[PDB]
Amino acid sequence: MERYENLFAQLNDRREGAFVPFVTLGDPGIEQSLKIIDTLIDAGADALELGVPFSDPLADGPTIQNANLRAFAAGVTPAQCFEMLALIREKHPTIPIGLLMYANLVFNNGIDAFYARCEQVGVDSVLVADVPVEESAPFRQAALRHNIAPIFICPPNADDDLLRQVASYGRGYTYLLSRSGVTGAENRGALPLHHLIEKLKEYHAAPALQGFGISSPEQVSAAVRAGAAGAISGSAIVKIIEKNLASPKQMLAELRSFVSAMKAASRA
Amino acid sequence: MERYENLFAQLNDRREGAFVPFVTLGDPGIEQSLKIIDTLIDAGADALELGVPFSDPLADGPTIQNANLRAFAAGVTPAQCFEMLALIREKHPTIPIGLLMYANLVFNNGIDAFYARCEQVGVDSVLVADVPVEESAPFRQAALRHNIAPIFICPPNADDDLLRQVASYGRGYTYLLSRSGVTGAENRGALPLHHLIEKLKEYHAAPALQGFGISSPEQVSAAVRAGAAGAISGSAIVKIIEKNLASPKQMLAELRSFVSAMKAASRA
Amino acid sequence: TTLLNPYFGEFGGMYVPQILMPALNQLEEAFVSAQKDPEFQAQFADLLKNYAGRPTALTKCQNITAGTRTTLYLKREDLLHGGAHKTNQVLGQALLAKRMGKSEIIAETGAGQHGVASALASALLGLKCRIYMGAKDVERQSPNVFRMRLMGAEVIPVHSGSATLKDACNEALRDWSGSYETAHYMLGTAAGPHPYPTIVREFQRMIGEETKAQILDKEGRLPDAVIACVGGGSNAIGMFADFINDTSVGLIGVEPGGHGIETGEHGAPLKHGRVGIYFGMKAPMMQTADGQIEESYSISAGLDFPSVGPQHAYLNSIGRADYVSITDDEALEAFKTLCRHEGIIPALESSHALAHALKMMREQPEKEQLLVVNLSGRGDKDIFTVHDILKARGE
Amino acid sequence: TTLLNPYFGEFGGMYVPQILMPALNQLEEAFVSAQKDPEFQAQFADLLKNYAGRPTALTKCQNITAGTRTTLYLKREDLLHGGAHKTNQVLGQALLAKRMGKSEIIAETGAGQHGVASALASALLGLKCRIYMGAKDVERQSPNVFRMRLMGAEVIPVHSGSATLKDACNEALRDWSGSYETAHYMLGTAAGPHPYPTIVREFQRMIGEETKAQILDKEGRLPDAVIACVGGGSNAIGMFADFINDTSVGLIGVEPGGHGIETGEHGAPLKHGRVGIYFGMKAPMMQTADGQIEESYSISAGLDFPSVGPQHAYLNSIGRADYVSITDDEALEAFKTLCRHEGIIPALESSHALAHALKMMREQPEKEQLLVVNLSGRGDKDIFTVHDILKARGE
Ligand SMILES: O=P(O)(O)OCCNS(=O)(=O)c1ccc(OC(F)(F)F)cc1
Ligand SMILES: O=P(O)(O)OCCNS(=O)(=O)c1ccc(OC(F)(F)F)cc1
Ligand SMILES: C=C(/N=C/c1c(COP(=O)(O)O)cnc(C)c1O)C(=O)O
Ligand SMILES: C=C(/N=C/c1c(COP(=O)(O)O)cnc(C)c1O)C(=O)O
Ligand code: NA
Ligand code: NA
Repeated sequence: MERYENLFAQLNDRREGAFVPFVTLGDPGIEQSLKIIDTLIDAGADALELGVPFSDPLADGPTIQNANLRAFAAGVTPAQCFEMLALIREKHPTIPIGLLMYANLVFNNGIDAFYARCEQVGVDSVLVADVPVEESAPFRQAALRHNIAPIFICPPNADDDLLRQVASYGRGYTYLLSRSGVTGAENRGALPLHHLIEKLKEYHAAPALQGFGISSPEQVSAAVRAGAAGAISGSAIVKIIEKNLASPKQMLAELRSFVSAMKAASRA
Repeated sequence: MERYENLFAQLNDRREGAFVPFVTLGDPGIEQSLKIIDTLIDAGADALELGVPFSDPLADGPTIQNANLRAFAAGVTPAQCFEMLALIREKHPTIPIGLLMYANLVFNNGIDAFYARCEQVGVDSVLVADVPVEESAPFRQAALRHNIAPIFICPPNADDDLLRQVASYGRGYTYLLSRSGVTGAENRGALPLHHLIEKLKEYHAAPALQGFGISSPEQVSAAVRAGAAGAISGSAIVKIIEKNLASPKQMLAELRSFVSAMKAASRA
Repeated sequence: TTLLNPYFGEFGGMYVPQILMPALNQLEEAFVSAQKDPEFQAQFADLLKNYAGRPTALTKCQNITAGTRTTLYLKREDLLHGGAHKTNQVLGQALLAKRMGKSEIIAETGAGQHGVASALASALLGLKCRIYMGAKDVERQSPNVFRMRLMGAEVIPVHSGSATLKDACNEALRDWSGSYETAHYMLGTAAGPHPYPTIVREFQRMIGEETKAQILDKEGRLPDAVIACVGGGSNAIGMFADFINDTSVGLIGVEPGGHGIETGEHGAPLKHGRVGIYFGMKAPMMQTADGQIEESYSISAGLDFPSVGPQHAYLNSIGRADYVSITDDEALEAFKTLCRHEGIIPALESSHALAHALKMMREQPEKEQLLVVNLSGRGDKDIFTVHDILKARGE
Repeated sequence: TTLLNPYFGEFGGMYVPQILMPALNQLEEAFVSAQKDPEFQAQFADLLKNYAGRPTALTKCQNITAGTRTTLYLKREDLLHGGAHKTNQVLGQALLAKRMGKSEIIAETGAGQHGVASALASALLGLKCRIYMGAKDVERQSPNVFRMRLMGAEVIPVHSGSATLKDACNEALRDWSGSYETAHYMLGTAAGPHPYPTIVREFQRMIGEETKAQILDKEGRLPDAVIACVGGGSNAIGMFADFINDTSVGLIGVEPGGHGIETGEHGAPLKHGRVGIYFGMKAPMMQTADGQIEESYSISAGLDFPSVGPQHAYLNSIGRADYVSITDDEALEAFKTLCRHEGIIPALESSHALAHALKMMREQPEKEQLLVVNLSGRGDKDIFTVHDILKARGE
């Protein structure tokens, strides 16, 4: 399918950036997670980044660590996540869905089989957080064989060779890392570095989404102004879940408010 | 003076061994100690061995260690011990009085001065427990200069050279050690070894008193039968003091009973 | 692109977030340069000799082999400054950190011996040191916490996951992914992403080089086997490396069997896990059916790790080295035996290697065999743990 | 009658109960014989090298002398098996015990390093070991109690007197006076009756011999001074002996000043006591006006002793060696400084020697001086004590 390509063309026509929330699948339980995701979409999410709970998430700070732990406490498994993804796609035929994976979950019972399952449930992209381009060959091959976009990372410390590889190997979107470190809303990244955005464009890379430390509408606007195609926010969203565990109604209301405000900021 | 010589001649004439109790001066206090000593004499002690409290009595087991500690708790000093000795001699003009000393108390403010003080108060002998014959020269010289008998030890492991030195250097009595180890009533020594008694006699040594672990009339009899001139008992006497601290009257009664029984056993 | 091979057969690689690849490439280049720099080699040699106390003794056991045909030597890494082999490669990595213009050190530690080594090297060489240690290990290896703190290191307890070595490793790597501009990650075992398995081996290989020279001097021939415990794999690869091309010499690695392999409470992934990707490497690991990383277990904090260095996985795969396991109780018996019969208090980690050598001797007492055990550390850190167990046991 | 001189000037002798003189004479004869026996010397050398790890390093301090004209080396007895210099002479005395047909060992210990040494040597050489230790020291040096017990030694707490080293010495001697037929008294310091001060020096003298060779190798000249803490005197005489005839080399012994000499709570009898007779020797001791032995005090159990070895008293009297004191607080600062600036955790005993060297440097920072401190042991035994103090201090 061409879900990211279609989205970016539509946003381009509307002179809008994408706003893309991240949540952990099954946090704080399967049923509440599905409701959270529906709320995110209804509130204006242009795409989704969805985490499969993993025991040792080494690119994640405490907020998303704790999201993984909540999902595990609810007994969430990768198999249950794939059931959820199928249900989400059934409801929402065009929204791009990207997974945030750790390598072992992809490698576990065969890389090819993993990407085949992604295709079956209608996932559009997979970002394997601990597989750099240097190690990516079997992952990107399996991805492309199964009509999945493999997502690669452009860090602030990117050199020309990396820029060219990311442009060549990646599909769907390019991840433009705000900063070094791990996920977290307290650690605010820099403005998208224009040098990287304009090099990615030169090399015909997939459109750039800025991620890490994006927690405010101001930052989404700033990403758009800097030439990024959109922005991802995870920890900021997850904090609203964490804060409202005993108040599922308030949780959804506050998620709606936040997502709507972040989306509003993407409009130029 | 010739107090030991006179005693041994008298005992010889009566076909008796000597019974010689040891106590720590000032245990459990000065006044009670003086009463204890009077009781020992009245009950038939032929001579006395009297300890000056010392901080670190390395030839003594727990019983006499604790006697030293009691005297210190009563504030007993060597100066007070010399006052006591003067009072004892004033009451009892002929009984031989021997001190059990540790070297530092003799050496402390001059060896000569120590023996001079002994003479002044009418002490007859000094046994320095941690000075072997090899180190004895200044001690025995000062002793003889002040009419004090220096006492030397014949251990069970005595060789011929030691026997000859002990016979030559010693006066008053020869100490015939029952056994190795330290003072204590629980550790019963052997019978006086006849080989040592008969070698001491051959070399014209001062008469032998057997000491260490003598706690019963049977052992006193056995020492006499073996050819020793008498026997010393310390821990057995001190235990009676220890047992009766809250009952000073019973203490004296039990001391009298024990000393009388030990003395009775010396009669052949 | 790398200067050296990141793989040992199928095992190894550089499975880190993209952010960290420049740091790993920089470290590899610095290592390659340093290895051919006579000044670096002289500085490293000087520290090993005059500060750490190399060479370490090779001690012939006088009592524990009585009535058998086993001759057993112990390579005395317990006598190295700090009390374990960990000190060797820390000195080399600290020099690399300075070669690279880094002012801070991050380290993980389980037994606290790598932590003590990192702290002492940082104190000597003027670096600011922070150490991650699982909260369970802070308790059971408490003497080393005290030592690290007295030497001015920051010790950060890790309460996440199993609160043991893997959790410390996780936090160290998370930290480095944000702090690499100024901090060197002084990884303490022969695992993790390239170039660490290579660097750690090369900075530990004096163990086996000295052993070879010593055993030749004393016996006029090579050992029948060299035996070493295996957590991440540093002391074992350090002992093994110089013998790899001596095909007659057995290489035996001893993983922790914990309460028994059958209980699932162990740290023996090389032989009882399956290949996965975690902690920057493709290596055997203990994992659930779904590919979650399992928590390990050992009485010994230094071996309480659910993976293993890729070079060990490779040496096993080709049959050059053999890997076995030893349970907590077997390790405890070896600990007691060495204390009471040789007057050496070994680390509980090292006790696993000794326990296997004792089994090799006891099972076949008329087999002529010349064995070396790598006595990777001293057991001062373990004495309170072992006491509490032998007491509750009624001894 | 003796084969060797029991005195050093006026100091020394054999002030024991007569019962013990044959045992001392037997020991002297065995020592004299052993010293001229190539087989004994070879056995002793082999144990020192291959079991204990000699020679020990001589480490140049890289940081603590910055901005001064002091060059400071540390003789690393902290790296010896067991963690202190005490191991050297225990191995020699244990061999003597076997030369003499003795099956049991008695030892006293304060810091527990001599106790650990006696236990490890007994385990190796097949002797049954009992150790007397003051009850106060059982608490403040607890890691060593655990170590001694794990190695199969019996540890007997002594509650009498000060419940410290002198009290342990008393009980050991009392025991020996009954058990000498089967037990060797392995006295752990250069004190007590002849021949112990002599034997202990001769079995520790490799410290200074190695130091001389090492400093010549590294500096091409002898030290301006060698500096060692002094309890009973073994580590200091071991460092000093080979330099006694090198008249240019200062010999500086450091007694514990405790809370301050003026408080009377110290362990500095050489300089602040007067001659007496105790523990089998004529030597300076802390004593009351009436000649009772005073209780000593030091933060360090190994220096908490109210007398000193007779050879030190003699070397002082003739002006060959100089003796000074260092307070608890000075020792604590030196401990912290070495931990944080050289990455070495020293024994609190050794910290007294280091503190004096630091004063020599700090007081006269432009004085050119080449100094060696005998780093007599490692501080693992002390880490809990030092922690508790620095915590109560508000650090
Ligand atoms: O808003 P924040 O700071 O929580 O960031 C949320 C990011 N969530 S995500 O799935 O895009 C994401 C993307 C990349 C990650 O690691 C990698 F860069 F190494 F690949 C981890 C998470
Ligand atoms: O009856 P016991 O067992 O208490 O023995 C009491 C002995 N008291 S004493 O003063 O003769 C005495 C005699 C000699 C001593 O030591 C020495 F032999 F080394 F010199 C100690 C005490
Ligand atoms: C986990 C640690 N140490 C492990 C260790 C090990 C196991 O680690 P290697 O497999 O890397 O040698 C072996 N021996 C000793 C004395 C050890 O301390 C640590 O000190 O951090
Ligand atoms: C009292 C003991 N040790 C003393 C000691 C001393 C003081 O003892 P000498 O004066 O005998 O060296 C110095 N350094 C260390 C490391 C020590 O352990 C003992 O271990 O029994
Ligand atoms: Na392992
Ligand atoms: Na002293």
